[PDB]
Amino acid sequence: PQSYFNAAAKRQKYAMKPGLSALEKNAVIKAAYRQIFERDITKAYSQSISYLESQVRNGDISMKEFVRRLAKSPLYRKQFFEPFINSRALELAFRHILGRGPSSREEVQKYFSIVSSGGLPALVDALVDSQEYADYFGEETVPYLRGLEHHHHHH
Repeated sequence: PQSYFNAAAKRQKYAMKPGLSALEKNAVIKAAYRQIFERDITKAYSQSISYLESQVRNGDISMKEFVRRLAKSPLYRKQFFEPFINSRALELAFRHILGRGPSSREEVQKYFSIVSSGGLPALVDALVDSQEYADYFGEETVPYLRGLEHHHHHH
């Protein structure tokens, strides 16, 4: 059949460990763009990217910070916050930073207040800076998504 994943087995989590070599860091940072934005960014974005990429490669900032920066990008707002309902962009924010999705109905509604007040910047800030989520997924590890294929096209 047509899918062409076949044996694309992703247990390989991209952990920015303070003690990685240069090439290893390039992989983890590239994959940070690929996990958060699904890879679809202009390279002429730069400047902010260039700084923060040098910092996470310098071990100045960790991947918890770097992922906040990427999931605070104007592109990541414009593609989800506006064309799609906030509740969907909200689920997507949990589905990225937690690398899985939301679970409790209360949780979804609580952070819905946060996305209604300060938008996706304040939402993603609340998700990464929280001690519980910084403990669960970790601060070195890039949010690798569980995915769970949800694409029932046609209605």
